[PDB]
Formats: sequence, C-alpha cells, structure tokens
Amino acid sequence: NNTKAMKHALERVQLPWKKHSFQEHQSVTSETNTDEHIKDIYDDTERELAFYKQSLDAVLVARDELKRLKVPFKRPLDYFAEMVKSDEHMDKIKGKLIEEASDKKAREEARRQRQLKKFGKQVQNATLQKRQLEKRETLEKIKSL
Amino acid sequence: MNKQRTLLISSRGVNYRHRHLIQDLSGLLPHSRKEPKLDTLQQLNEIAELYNCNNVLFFEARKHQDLYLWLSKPPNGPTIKFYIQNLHTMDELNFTGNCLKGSRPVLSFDQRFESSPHYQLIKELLVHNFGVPPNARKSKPFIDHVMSFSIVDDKIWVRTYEISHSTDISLVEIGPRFVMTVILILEGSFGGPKIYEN
Amino acid sequence: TQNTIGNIPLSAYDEMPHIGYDINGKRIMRPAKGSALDQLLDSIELPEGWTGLLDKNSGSSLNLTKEELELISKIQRNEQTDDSINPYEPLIDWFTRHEEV
Repeated sequence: NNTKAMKHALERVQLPWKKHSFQEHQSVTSETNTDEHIKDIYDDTERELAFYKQSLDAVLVARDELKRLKVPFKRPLDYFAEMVKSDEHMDKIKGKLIEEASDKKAREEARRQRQLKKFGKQVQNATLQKRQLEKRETLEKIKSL
Repeated sequence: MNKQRTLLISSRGVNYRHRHLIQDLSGLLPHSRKEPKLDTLQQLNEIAELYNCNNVLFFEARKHQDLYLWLSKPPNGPTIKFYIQNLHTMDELNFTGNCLKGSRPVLSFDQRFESSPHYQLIKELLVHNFGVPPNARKSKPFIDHVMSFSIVDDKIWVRTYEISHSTDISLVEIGPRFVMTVILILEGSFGGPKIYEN
Repeated sequence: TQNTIGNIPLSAYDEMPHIGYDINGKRIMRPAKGSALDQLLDSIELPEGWTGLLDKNSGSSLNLTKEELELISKIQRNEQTDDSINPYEPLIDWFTRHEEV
C-alpha cells in the first residue's frame, strides 16, 4: 500500500480551497480533536454525545465563518420550501408524540382515579367532620362571650 | 468557483430500506441524477459522461442484507468501496427534521481524517462529493442542516443534524445514520491496480 | 429554477408581497400587481397562452407562448415536430453498392 498512488490522486483531485473563500468550501474540519476521548463507545450513549459535541464545534466554526461573510445563516422562517420530510411525515411524528403524551396522561389517570374512588367515602367523612368541627368551634366562640 | 455533480445508480436487489436511503440521499443532494438500474462494470463512467457528471455513487449489493457503496470520479479518478452494515432510513419517526431540500451542508471531520494520505483522500472525496456547489441549480440559499463525520475503530460514522434557534442555537439529529468501513481502493475509476486493501 | 422553492402549494406567500427567496437569499418582490380591469378582461377572454397553473417566479399565470402551443397542437394531432427534415428522403442503398463474390 504505497502512499505515492493516493498522493498522486490527491494532486489531481485536491482543489485550492485555501485560495478561495470558505463559502465555496462549505466544509469544516474539526481537527485538534482525535475523538479518542469517547467513553465506552459500545455503551451507545457516550458515542452520541461525542458526535453531538464534534458536530457542535463545526456548527460554531461555520457560524463564525459565515458571519464573517455576508451569506445569511439564520432561517427567517418566512421562506417556505420543500422540506426534506414531507408534511405527512411531520404530521405522523406529531401524532406519535401526541400518542406518547396520551399514554402518559392515561398512566397518570390510572394512578389517581383508583385512589380517588377508594378514598371517596373517607374523603366525604373527613370533609363532613371538618365542617362539623368548624361549626362547633364558631358556635363555642360565639357562646364564649 | 466549486462546481460538482453526482450520479446515483442502484443495482438490482436494493431493498425498500436501501431504496429509501438512496431516495433521501438524492433529496439531501440537489446536484444528483438517478438512473433505473445496472447490470454486468466500467460502463458506469459512460453514464456520468452522458450527463457531464463529475461524480458517481453506486450502491452494490451481493445479497439483500449488506449494502455496499462506491464513490469515485467517473472520468479517471480512484474508487473506494464501503461495506456499510448499520443503516437507519429517513422514514424513522424518532428524528424530527424540517431541513430544506438541497440546502447547503456543513461538514465536520475529526483529526483522524488527516492522519493518513488515504484518510485525507476520502475526506476530500466526501467534501467535494457531498458538498453542494454554492451556485447549484437545485440548491437553496439558507443553511438549516449540517453533516457530521467521525471515524473510530477504523470505520467512519455518518450522522446528520438539523439546527434550531431560540428566543443561542441548538441542533437535533435528523436524516439517516450508518457506519462505513474502508474495504478497497482502486487507482482508476472501477479499474486499475488495487492500491489499498484492508 | 431561480426561486429555490420545490413542489409546494402556492397557497403560501399570498399575504406577503414576495414569492420565496431566490439563490443567495434575497427577496423576490411580487411583480404581478395588476389591475381589476386587466384581471376581468383576462378572465372572460382567456389569453391564448392561458394554462391555469401559476408560475413559481410570480403570481401571474404561467402563460405559454404561441410557439409552444403550436408544437403542442402539432404533437396532439400527429403532425411533424422536428421540422426542416424531409419525411420522404430517398432510400440511399448503402449495402447494395457492394457486390458479393
């Protein structure tokens, strides 16, 4: 595996990015980070965080570079175009999220209605006792004079 | 300044998951051309010439389990074969994506890309192959999604994330995600001596 | 393209004075600020180029030119399309020129 072949291939393929504005390149090399600091890639959780950080570094670099240039960065949200995910896909995802929320609400109601039914008689008795005690206290205070 | 085009070709046997992956790749890349099928290998270069296309992506598959990908410059450039194993399609509801179709992508390459000449070669190939030209016919002005590439354990991982703001920015994972290995590198487009072999 | 918008319904941008953003991200101000009389005239007597669907670059109807309509009509009734070619070229017998031995 001689490096000369790929070196010659690069000599023809490599473009003079350094001699042109970063807008043409539109690529950020997140160097200085060897990506060896990922804790237990096999955990399936730290790998995602490492990729998120590596992408955030490039995002910040691109934001700074494009702010150096005059190309707008933020989407005004007033420009409507063909989103990669069709409106049907977004509606389906919203429906899935609503289904998850409904499941959470159903669990909350299942963990409250049974207790309310069980304590309904106790709640009524406690309320009646409290009201009667308040009435007796008021009557005694009136009679105390 | 930068101007590039990509040709998408899929051989018989591409399952619906791989077909959806190719379709969403063609949507993320606005300078992409799609072809019906391919049968047999050097003919691929002619197809790119018919469209004056500067790049070609071929999704080979020996069996309908393991996807394979070829990235090359059709005229006389080298080609690299990727043995993709993991694959997540664009039709997954776990990721919420409002990315503009064909908008400018932002790349993210770690230091491993510069650690070897062939790593640099693949980095450049991804940069110009996946980097939409600023003045592409079907591109879009605003920037809404970014592309993340990280290589660990000798294989390159591909991730994509959408950007978001608030009333200072945040991003959420979008698009397909998979892992690609380096199998074989050829000096020429679908030919020549085998420079590198794992 | 010149508009950067895909196959999305034109219902949007009706209230705004622009139609999307072209390449490099600048507003495409709406030029179809016609008059009521012009709209009514084009409604009863539809223009020869009238096609119904609107253009992505402006709210005005994407009226087709008379040349395009001529080609459409030629195709629609089995007329010649690639003009300037003789439909009755003589049979140049290239193979008969040679003789077998």
